[PDB]
Amino acid sequence: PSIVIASAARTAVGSFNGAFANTPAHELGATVISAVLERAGVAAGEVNEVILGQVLPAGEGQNPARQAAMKAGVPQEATAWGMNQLCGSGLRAVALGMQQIATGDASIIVAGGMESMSMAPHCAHLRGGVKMGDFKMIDTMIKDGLTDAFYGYHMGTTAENVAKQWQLSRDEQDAFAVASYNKAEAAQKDGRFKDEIVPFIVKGRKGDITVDADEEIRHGATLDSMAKLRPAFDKEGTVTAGNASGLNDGAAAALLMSEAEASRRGIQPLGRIVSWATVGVDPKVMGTGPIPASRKALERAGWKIGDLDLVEANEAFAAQACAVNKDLGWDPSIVNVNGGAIAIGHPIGASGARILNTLLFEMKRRGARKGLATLCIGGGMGVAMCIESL
Amino acid sequence: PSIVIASAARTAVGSFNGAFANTPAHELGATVISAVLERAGVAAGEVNEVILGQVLPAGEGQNPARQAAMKAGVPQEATAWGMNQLCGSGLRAVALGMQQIATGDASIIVAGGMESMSMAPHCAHLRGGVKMGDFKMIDTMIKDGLTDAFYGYHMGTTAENVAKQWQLSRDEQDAFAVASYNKAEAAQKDGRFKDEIVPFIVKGRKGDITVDADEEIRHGATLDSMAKLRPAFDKEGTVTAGNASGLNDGAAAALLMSEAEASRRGIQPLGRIVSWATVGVDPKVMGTGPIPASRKALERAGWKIGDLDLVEANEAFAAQACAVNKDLGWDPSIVNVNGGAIAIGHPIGASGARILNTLLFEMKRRGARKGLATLCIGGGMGVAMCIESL
Amino acid sequence: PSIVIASAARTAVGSFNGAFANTPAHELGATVISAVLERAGVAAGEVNEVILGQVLPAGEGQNPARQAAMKAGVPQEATAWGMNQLCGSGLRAVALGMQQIATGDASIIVAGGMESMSMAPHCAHLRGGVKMGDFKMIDTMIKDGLTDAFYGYHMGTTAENVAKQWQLSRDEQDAFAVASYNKAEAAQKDGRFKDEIVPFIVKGRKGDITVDADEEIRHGATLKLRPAFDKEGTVTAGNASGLNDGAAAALLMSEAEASRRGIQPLGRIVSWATVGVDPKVMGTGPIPASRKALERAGWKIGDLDLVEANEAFAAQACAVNKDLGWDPSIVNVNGGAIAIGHPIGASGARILNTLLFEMKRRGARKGLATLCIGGGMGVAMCIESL
Amino acid sequence: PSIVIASAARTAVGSFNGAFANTPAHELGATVISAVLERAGVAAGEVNEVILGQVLPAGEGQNPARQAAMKAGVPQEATAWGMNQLCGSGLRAVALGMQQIATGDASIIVAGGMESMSMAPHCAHLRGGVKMGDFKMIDTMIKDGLTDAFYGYHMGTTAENVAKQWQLSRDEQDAFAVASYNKAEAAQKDGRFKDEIVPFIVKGRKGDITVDADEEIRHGATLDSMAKLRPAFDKEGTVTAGNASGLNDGAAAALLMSEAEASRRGIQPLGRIVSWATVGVDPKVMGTGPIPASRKALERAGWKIGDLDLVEANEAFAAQACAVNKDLGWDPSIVNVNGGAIAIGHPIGASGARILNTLLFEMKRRGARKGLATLCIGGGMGVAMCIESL
Ligand SMILES: CC(C)(COP(=O)(O)OP(=O)(O)OC[C@H]1O[C@@H](n2cnc3c(N)ncnc32)[C@H](O)[C@@H]1OP(=O)(O)O)[C@@H](O)C(=O)NCCC(=O)NCCS
Ligand SMILES: CC(C)(COP(=O)(O)OP(=O)(O)OC[C@H]1O[C@@H](n2cnc3c(N)ncnc32)[C@H](O)[C@@H]1OP(=O)(O)O)[C@@H](O)C(=O)NCCC(=O)NCCS
Ligand SMILES: CC(C)(COP(=O)(O)OP(=O)(O)OC[C@H]1O[C@@H](n2cnc3c(N)ncnc32)[C@H](O)[C@@H]1OP(=O)(O)O)[C@@H](O)C(=O)NCCC(=O)NCCS
Ligand SMILES: CC(C)(COP(=O)(O)OP(=O)(O)OC[C@H]1O[C@@H](n2cnc3c(N)ncnc32)[C@H](O)[C@@H]1OP(=O)(O)O)[C@@H](O)C(=O)NCCC(=O)NCCS
Ligand SMILES: [Rb+]
Ligand SMILES: [Rb+]
Ligand SMILES: [Rb+]
Ligand SMILES: [Rb+]
Repeated sequence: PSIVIASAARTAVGSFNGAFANTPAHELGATVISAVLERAGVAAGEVNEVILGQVLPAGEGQNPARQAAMKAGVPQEATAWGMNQLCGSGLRAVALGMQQIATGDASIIVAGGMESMSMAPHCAHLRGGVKMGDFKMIDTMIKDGLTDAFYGYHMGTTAENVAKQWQLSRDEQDAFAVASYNKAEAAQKDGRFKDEIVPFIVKGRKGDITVDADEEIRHGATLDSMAKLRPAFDKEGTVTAGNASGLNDGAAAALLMSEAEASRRGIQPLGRIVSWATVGVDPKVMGTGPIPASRKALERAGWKIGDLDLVEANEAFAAQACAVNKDLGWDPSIVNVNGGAIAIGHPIGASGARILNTLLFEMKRRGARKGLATLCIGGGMGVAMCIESL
Repeated sequence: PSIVIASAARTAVGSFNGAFANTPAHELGATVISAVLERAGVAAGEVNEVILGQVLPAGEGQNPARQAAMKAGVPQEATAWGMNQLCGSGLRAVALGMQQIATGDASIIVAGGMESMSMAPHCAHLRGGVKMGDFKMIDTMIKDGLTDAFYGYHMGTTAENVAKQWQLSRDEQDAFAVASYNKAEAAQKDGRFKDEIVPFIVKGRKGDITVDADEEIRHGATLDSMAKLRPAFDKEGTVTAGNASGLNDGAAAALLMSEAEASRRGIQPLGRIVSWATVGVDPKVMGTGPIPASRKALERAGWKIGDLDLVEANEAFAAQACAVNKDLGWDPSIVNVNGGAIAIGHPIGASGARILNTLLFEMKRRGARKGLATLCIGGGMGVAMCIESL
Repeated sequence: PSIVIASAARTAVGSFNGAFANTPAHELGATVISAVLERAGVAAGEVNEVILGQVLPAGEGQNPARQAAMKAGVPQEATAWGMNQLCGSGLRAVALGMQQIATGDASIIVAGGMESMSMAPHCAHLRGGVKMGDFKMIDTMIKDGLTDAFYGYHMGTTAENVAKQWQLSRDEQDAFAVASYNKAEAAQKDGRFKDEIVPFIVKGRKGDITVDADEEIRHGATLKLRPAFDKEGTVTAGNASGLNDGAAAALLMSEAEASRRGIQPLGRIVSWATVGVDPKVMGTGPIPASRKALERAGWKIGDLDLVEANEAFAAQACAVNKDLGWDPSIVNVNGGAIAIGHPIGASGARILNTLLFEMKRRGARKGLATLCIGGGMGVAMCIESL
Repeated sequence: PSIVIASAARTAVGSFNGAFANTPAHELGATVISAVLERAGVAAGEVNEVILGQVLPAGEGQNPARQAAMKAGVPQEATAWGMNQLCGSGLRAVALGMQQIATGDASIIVAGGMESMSMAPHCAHLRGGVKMGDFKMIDTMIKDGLTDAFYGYHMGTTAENVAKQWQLSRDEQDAFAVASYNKAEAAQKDGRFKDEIVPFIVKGRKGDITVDADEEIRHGATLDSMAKLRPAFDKEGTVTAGNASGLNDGAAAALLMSEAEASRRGIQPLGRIVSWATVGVDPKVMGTGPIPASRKALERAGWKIGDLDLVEANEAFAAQACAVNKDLGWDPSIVNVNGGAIAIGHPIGASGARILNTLLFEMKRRGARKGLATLCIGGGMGVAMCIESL
């Protein structure tokens, strides 16, 4: 059976300790679940299961995916669960929801991801007791999200490894980053993010605040201020806070059903999932994950790289993003036409579904037929998905 | 395509802060991954993906499922990810791994679960700063594992709700718990756990320690000491520490492949996955999850309840376990013939695959044809899987 | 032997998480120690001992009094130690330094107090291990500084007991606070705090900042705030002292020693006293302590020309004034802790500086300083001009 | 006026996380306060002030000295306060209480020290907020008690500096420690600690426990077992866990009054405080503190070193104790005749009064006329007091 994406929605991507500084992840997820239901004309009582990727759920309670579905109005008869493949979680959950319908075990799936890096707590194992001496309170965002478990350094250090191998200069990475800011600022000014974004109401005591714009997009990002920044990981390196994605909060999801099911409801799907793939790479060069993952997804779809009309390649770092574009060789003018994670933000568990939303709504906006979304994953992995319009 | 379980293995279930008090979950997972590979004659270089359920991964680093695969020797080209459906995670990962082969996106999967509740840390959100006054260090095991997010009380309170609706006396729950201990002690004395258990070597500085026996199994559990215990949740209730499953550590997994693949390798599979199902219920009575989940799994398999030769129903609490048996009405003599989680232990993220091991190895020793494994899930959910012998 | 205060100095009182938000207490203390030494023309090598009161030293390292003396330049030959009598520590340390010279065990003492409530950490006992369940990270500032150990409620609740027993209305307590703000705001405009205050340089990365003015003084305090302790009480954030940082000290020596060095002392310690009261009604401590100090000095209440009574709460300050009956026009003529601030370990020496420098500015002969202490205690000291 | 010690008492010195593992310091102090009142026949209503040294009071509430006095029965009219001169606090509080009566501001003083190093908490400044990254939970016992504030290393490192200056071999320091253990073990067997020790009732839930014996006293400390221990501070040093004092809990105090007051009450004082002194030294060699302090104290008393009949020199480290004995040149057979802090323990805030108790009761037991007690203080200080029997 062919699985189509009947509808999709995402929240604005908030800055670290910014708009969503005190908003739990499942509250963002519930808003996205309700949005994809309204946009498709599907009631909450029809959803069979909710699959939400999430990397940092510590302290949010039992199964935040279940919390997001219940708050969105999904009945207790349905099920919900979370999964963690780091940065590719938001997109892998869509593939997993697609398989639930392919194997005949479900009919309607809400799949996506949600992440609140601001709400990540500090933790320490204290059951055995600290008999004597100091101990460390560990930042779960750094430890469980952004630090390689095999070599011990940050994900920006792996980007330094890619930067050294593909011989990408500091100027080339800054030029890529500046281009990402300008494309995102132009798209936001033209309102090209309005369709995918569902407004989120930050319920406050002093007054409610409606967040409907990605607050990481900077206006007037100059190349001179980008080249004045010091390297953020290697003191004699090339990756800085400017040419790297930041820490962000947000949620995104899609409504999944069979093509025949959408046809029975008179729904015009955003696209048809034709293939997907996930491949592992060396954890040292985790940013190269999209390279074998995209080729495997295109091979499963029977497509050549030139067949793609639009591409969404997540920009974890400027060094890894340039390497993926150079290795695969696709036309850069069709890759991230509205900017990328360097300017929009990188909410780990939701970025996979975030770029899926951006990919789906731009394919609809310009009539693209074949699209591809891909991300790199910490620990040395990549995930890719091919979408075709109906 | 038909998916069979080529092999399975589990660690001994360790007591809270006991043998595995300082052992990370992925170290337990790595031992199980290597075991199912040896027991099936499959090399680590052949594994496509590792899917491990885990509820409490805080503080263990990026994607502990990837850490278990790397330590077990699975190459970097493969992928790995974790997922969280609370107590049903260990069994749901097996269903998810089966779907990876059903949809043709993988050939060999190592699926299961791992959990180290002893290593669960205390956490607190400290980014905004505690300007004044005391604040709470939250136990992630209680918050993220054992507390309902909608009503705020422990899972033992939900067992009180089931006990009240089904009119289950304290004596009936104690009689069930004592029966669970006696069956487990007899099985352990007869060596019926020897095949499924792979020994785990607790690497210590003052000598290594080999753990190969479930250390929660009590020898000579009397009814008088069970009826003298005070209620552990409601001070005028019926659920106690004796008639309820404890806090435990452990890991379990299974190797999945198509029936044609296993036949090509001369493997005699432990069983064939014929169906699976997951259903949601009211979070107040989350212990009733196995009732609609088992009925849906049997309906998808085309089986009647009487067709089952062996049943493994997880004993989260004596009150919920008695209600599932009374409602479904299957012969209690074929349900948990070697005891259950009340005596063996309940490592949440791994219990789903744990009872699958007990089901698979008991089906083989007594020649059972049709089996079923099922668990209840916090938040009001259940999961069930039907297995048929080859 | 007669003990005189050869010189005195204090830092500006900083607001909670304000100017001294990241300044350790001993760094403020070191500046005060060096100040009282320069103002008297006495070298650091002549100081025998440094006695500094401090209530919240957790996390600052071994003996912060030793750290303050060494950083100020006091040589290793001298000794240093801290003491804790809560809000009376700053003044009790001066009496203790007076006894060191009276008993012939020392010649020159630098005594005072220092407190950094902003730098107070959160703590929890974790050696035995938390096997299961949540535990509390305890605010040491509240627990060890502002919470009664016998009845478990905040110090603002104890002020409600005093307010209820003495029948002090909300308007009467607020009127006292407004009068305290007006006297303090007026004194800072007239520059009457400039002599006693020694500037402190907050060493910063993006540039140094010199703090020389009490930043808690409110401009335009008008006569709406909700009660901060009792849901139906009278003590509010306005009629109560806040949380602050600061340090203050004095230089001690015999009167014959000061004459041999050509020093003109700010005053002479003639007597001192400390008495305890019921912890339920703390804040009445200055009443028996001042009477005992005046009795030891051979003075009547009318003999006092100037009085410094610490204003922990508006309710406790009114009770002390009503019971003792001294002229309110000579009590806290430049404001009090309600407007200036309340650095616990340093408040005792803070009002001593204000008392000494105002007696000198208007030629007062006899003065008295007194404070209330948590747990039901009071401390008082009588000062006479030369 | 002449100030005499009318009575004295101390608790047993408990091991780190041992008998007094969960006993607050003021509870140990209250027992000692009540003891010195009963042993002298003085009512609590006559005590003017209570002066208790304490180094680690974090988390115990407002003024633990006030808490100890109130719980002991001292009325609210009296006053109480604590002081901190590190390891010399217990003895300095006695000198401070002596000055209160000498200056005519008090008549009866209870002075001493109390310390619960087991109850010391871990702390961290969290008001400004930890925006990102790990932070350290600081052990207040190590930071505020055992770490030099000017050079940053432990007090055992300062003992290494003293050992190098006086050229003290590992064998000489171990031989000193062995002699300290043998003297303490013999005294405890002979009951020479019975008079000074007041039993403490550890109020427990499963039953009360009476602690009346120093639990650090080791039986049969040999030089062969002492030479197998590794150095505890310097990897190529000489100070080990065996030849150094440990971490302990305990309390001790003495009742102070004028000599004429004791005569009016028919009280026979344990001794008369004739002089005291405190001098500072280089913090690098803080162990030499007792040398100028004892010489200054003897000079103030008009005594020669040979006039002393009994000496109590606190054994912070075996290296520091040997240097003090060599410099002063007094007969080693009269120094710590019942053992020292190496075997008995070192409760920081109470050690000053602890060794004072041992000196007073041994001077009474053998009829010694002139005695001296001295300790070294972190940060480079020493304190000494001369006692004469009546
Ligand atoms: C790169 C990173 C360390 C930066 O966070 P940071 O250390 O707190 O540094 P900041 O974000 O506060 O920015 C630092 C400075 O650069 C400036 N700056 C940042 N981005 C800029 C830009 N795009 N243009 C111009 N100036 C910029 C900021 O204003 C700031 O100025 P300041 O020094 O006066 O404070 C953090 O965002 C990060 O870890 N990113 C990696 C995320 C990741 O690994 N995701 C997974 C990938 S698979
Ligand atoms: C029930 C629970 C609260 C117990 O907490 P606990 O107090 O730490 O349990 P403990 O065994 O450590 O202490 C219980 C007491 O009863 C006794 N006891 C326990 N089991 C006993 C038995 N089977 N027979 C006789 N006595 C027993 C213990 O020895 C102890 O007495 P003690 O103080 O002398 O040691 C905890 O195990 C729990 O939360 N279980 C929930 C599991 C769960 O929610 N699973 C998921 C559901 S979907
Ligand atoms: C003030 C205190 C009571 C806590 O109150 P808080 O609300 O938690 O913190 P603050 O009151 O300082 O915050 C300032 C607020 O007061 C208001 N406020 C206080 N005094 C005011 C005044 N005199 N005029 C106008 N506004 C005033 C400010 O506008 C501000 O409003 P906000 O609540 O919206 O922020 C705190 O200072 C305290 O605990 N003091 C105890 C004193 C003590 O124990 N001393 C020891 C000796 S016994
Ligand atoms: C020295 C110090 C670090 C101890 O290190 P420690 O390892 O934590 O002490 P421990 O008892 O836990 O370990 C000591 C080991 O040696 C053994 N040991 C100790 N003393 C021994 C002795 N006297 N004879 C034989 N064996 C001995 C212990 O049994 C233990 O064996 P283990 O390996 O099973 O633990 C600590 O006691 C210390 O810091 N002391 C200084 C206190 C201080 O500074 N006071 C201030 C004075 S100014
Ligand atoms: Rb950026
Ligand atoms: Rb049990
Ligand atoms: Rb105020
Ligand atoms: Rb020792």
